[PDB]
Amino acid sequence: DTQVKLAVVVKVMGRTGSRGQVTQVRVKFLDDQNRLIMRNVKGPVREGDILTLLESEREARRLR
Amino acid sequence: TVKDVNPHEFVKAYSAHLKRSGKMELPEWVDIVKTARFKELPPSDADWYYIRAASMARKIYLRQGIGIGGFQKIYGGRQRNGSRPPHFCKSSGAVSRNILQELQKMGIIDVDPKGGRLITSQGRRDLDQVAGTVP
Amino acid sequence: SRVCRVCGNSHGLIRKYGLMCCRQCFRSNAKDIGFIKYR
Amino acid sequence: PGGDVKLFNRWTFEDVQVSDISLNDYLAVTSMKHYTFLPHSAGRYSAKRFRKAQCPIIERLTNSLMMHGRNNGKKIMAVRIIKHTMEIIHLLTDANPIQIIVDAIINSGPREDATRIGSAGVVRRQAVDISPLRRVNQAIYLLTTGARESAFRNVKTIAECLADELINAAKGSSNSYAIKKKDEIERVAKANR
Amino acid sequence: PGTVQCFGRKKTAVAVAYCKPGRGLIKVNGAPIELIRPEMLRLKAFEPILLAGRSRFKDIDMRIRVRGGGKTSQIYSIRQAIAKSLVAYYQKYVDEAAKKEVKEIFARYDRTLLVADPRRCEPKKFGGRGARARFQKSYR
Amino acid sequence: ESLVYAGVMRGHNDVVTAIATPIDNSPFIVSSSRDKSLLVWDLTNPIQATQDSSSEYGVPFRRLTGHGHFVQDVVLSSDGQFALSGSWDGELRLWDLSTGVTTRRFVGHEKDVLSVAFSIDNRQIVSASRDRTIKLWNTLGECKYTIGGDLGGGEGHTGWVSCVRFSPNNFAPTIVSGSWDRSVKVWNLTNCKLRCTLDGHGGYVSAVAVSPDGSLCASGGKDGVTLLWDLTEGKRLYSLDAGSIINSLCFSPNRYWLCAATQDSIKIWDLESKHIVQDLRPEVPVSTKQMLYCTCLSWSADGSTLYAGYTDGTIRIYKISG
Amino acid sequence: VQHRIRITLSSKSVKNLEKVCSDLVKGAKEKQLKVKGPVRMPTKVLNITTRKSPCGEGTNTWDRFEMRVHKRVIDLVSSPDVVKQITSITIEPGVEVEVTISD
RNA sequence: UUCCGUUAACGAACGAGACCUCAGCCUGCUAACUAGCUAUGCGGAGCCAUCCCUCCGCAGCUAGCUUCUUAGAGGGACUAUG
Ligand SMILES: [Mg+2]
Ligand SMILES: [Mg+2]
Ligand SMILES: [Zn+2]
Repeated sequence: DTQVKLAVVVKVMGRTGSRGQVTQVRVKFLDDQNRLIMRNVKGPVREGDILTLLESEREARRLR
Repeated sequence: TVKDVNPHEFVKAYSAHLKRSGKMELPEWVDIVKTARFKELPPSDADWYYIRAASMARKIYLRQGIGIGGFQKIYGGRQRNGSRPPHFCKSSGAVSRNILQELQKMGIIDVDPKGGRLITSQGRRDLDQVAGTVP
Repeated sequence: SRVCRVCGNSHGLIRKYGLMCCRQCFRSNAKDIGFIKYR
Repeated sequence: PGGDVKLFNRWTFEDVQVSDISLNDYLAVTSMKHYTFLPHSAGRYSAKRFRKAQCPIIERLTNSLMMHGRNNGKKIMAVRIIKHTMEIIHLLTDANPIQIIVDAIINSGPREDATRIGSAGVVRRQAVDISPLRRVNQAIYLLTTGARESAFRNVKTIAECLADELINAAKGSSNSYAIKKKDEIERVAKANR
Repeated sequence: PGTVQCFGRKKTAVAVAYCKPGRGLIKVNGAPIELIRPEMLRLKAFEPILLAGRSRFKDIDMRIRVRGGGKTSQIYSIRQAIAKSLVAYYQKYVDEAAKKEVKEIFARYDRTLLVADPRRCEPKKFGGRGARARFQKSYR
Repeated sequence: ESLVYAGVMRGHNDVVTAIATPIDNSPFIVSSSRDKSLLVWDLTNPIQATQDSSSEYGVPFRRLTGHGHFVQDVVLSSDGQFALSGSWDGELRLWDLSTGVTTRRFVGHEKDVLSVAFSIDNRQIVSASRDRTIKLWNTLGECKYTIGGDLGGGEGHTGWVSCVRFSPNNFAPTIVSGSWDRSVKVWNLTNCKLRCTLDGHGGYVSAVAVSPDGSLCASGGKDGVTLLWDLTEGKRLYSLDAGSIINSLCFSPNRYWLCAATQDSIKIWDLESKHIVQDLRPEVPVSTKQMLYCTCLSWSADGSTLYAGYTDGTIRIYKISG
Repeated sequence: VQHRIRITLSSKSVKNLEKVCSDLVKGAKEKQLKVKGPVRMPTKVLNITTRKSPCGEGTNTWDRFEMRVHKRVIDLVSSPDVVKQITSITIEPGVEVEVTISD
């Protein structure tokens, strides 16, 4: 099974996608405040938003 | 007085007044006329003349010197032209004139020099009397 | 039965305000008459 | 919680609890600055990014009712609709209808989506996260669209259709349009994870 | 001596509140403020009175003449009329500190009970029926 | 002993440009600002030692709004309530502090006005201006004379006038004017001629002072060098050195002290000993960019308290010890 | 001996009108007359919108032409000869002077 | 092609900008019976009724009237301050 994990956008990196509709941010896990990983988010997002992750493992790559 | 009562319940109260307060004549076309060129059916309520009277003596009581070609604009509205755009249309002058003439033939209003129609002192009196009796 | 005062043409006539000029003669003489292009 | 200003002078804004810490900053019911008598404030939002995170949720929901052209601009009707929806909601759950609305908004927001991005040289659709603000945006979109689609060609009034939609989404029961759409978007997203 | 006459403005509607030292009276165009009649936006006209309290109005009568605009714009103009009129009354007759009080209660709830909207209706430009919209374009 | 600190009051949004205090109606301070208001403060003298020594020296009482631009200088009536204020809109106004309404209005200064001052009989009113002219007004706000013009027209300055004050000697009324042309003049109300030209500073002048007994003529300004002069006949006694710009100057009512606002702190010299004995710093030293100057100062009637109005609409009050 | 004289001024140019309008008021201020003015009436903007093109081809573009007309009124109490003495000074081009007598 | 700056270029001309119109703020100025608000008088109508109180009408040598309306002169914003 999977458990929904909760993360915080700590810095926002850029705008990926063909049409720039996706942002790339670095998130930080609230339970383990040592695991910082890259994710892609759809929709407006600033520094400090809390992102819900259905799975935690998937980690984006630079300029994905 | 009249401005301290909601104008819907007041018109209901007054249109019940003219009913049980004696009488007035009523034309022999009241059941068939539409009250406006743009209307589809005659007024739905059989007691509409009195409503149209009670709503209308409040117009002269809050204003002064209103003719008939102004009441037609008061009670006019939107006319839909089928496939063409809708516009603004005026109501019928016959009912507008006849209700004022009847208010004259009861002494609620009177015709005004300089043109128009004005509320009478006694017509002011009963309107504030009935206003005193609305919840 | 209604022509341009400047050229006697029958189309695009401006009768507003009493001008009675056609839409092209009025443009050629607008500044002289006193019609300014502000906005 | 000394805040005695109440919606329509009926519904207390005290004791509304937002459970999701994720969207707690993007639902405007918890702080005193966001309490209102009425959901019709001629607010100058949309002027800046993230301003509408401050717009009261009840106003956002009301704003999303005035849709499909023959209803554009008709805000007083939508405010009356929300009033009756709320009276019905408390005439069903006997609970603070703000809490029911907020629970429905939280429960009806998708957390994943699948879009066509370009990886290493070839474009194809991958799954992505949803920001909290777009979660709230989509939640209101889904609930309002579901209610409007129920009310069309039906003797049920849009107020009652909306109330049923909101109570069902607050329950989380998979019978409202909002929940089924949420789960279908998230399934299309999972399939391409 | 208390009398101030303060206005409030919206799209085109303007309201003007004249103040006397009376008892509790608030009348818009001669009718009680209880009866401003789009009733869905009725708590909007009452926003200031419940924001301050009827008690803050125990010694003034307000005659508010409103004009122009439409129904919603007049309601918002009246809102601004009560708010700025109260601020001016406490400015000129009561106290400088207890007008700062009421100013802060009024301006923590909404900044446009005291500041009017500079938003106006943008003019229309040829090539479409609207400020921004254009006629639908066809190629073939 | 020395000056001590009690608190700071905040009633003006923009830079405070003048304070005036009464002698007969004591607990009524009035201060002007760049906000077109004109605030009047009431003094029960509270120090709320309940919330970290809660900071307020008093409670604002009344704003005289009505000027169309920055109010530059204000003064009070020497016998009653009235106040007179000058502003950038080219006007002078007479306010009545018992009701908060204006009572008179001195129209006629063709350009901006920078200084106002009353008189003993309160019939002799002076206005200094960016017009590069001085004008004398009666209590009725109508004209009787206007000194100015270029060399041919008369002896008026060529830059803007920046400040004017009276000589408080009763057998010889005069008026001293500091200018942006780097020149101080002394005039007479008898003939509106000049007694003397007190040719001093090398930079523009922004301040002139007359002794409470009318004996010596402190003037400050651009260079940071203050020059004291002789009221009897135009003689430069000695020079003092502040360093930075100078805006406001004042004398203690009875004690022999001269105070100055010099853009990094308030500097009080002594005239008993021509040497500084008191510097006064802003309480809050936050590292924001160049800190609030003090823009204006005034003593009370008894000299028991000095008021300083700064560039942030903050006014900090200074008492004495014993 | 004193009438109610109304002098009405119309123009297309604000400044040329206001120069004459101030001149009349001051010329009647030296005679210690009662001058109730100047009264300003709503500017009348005569507007004509015309197609730029003479031939109806291309983008349909319009130009809006406008004449602003300004209407001042001055009120006086005098005899018509004193006013005719006053309204005889040099008048700028484009200004209408149409003195009458009100009731 | 706005500017800083770099620099076999130096110094200039147009276009952009500036500019003009409208809208947005001004209880500050000038006023206004072809705009009005305020108070007072008389007139009506209500009413603890006699006054007071409320709502309209009407007339003026009421205004230390111009807030609302109109239109002129200006002011205001410069990214000014952090
Ligand atoms: Mg239609
Ligand atoms: Mg239906
Ligand atoms: Zn032609």
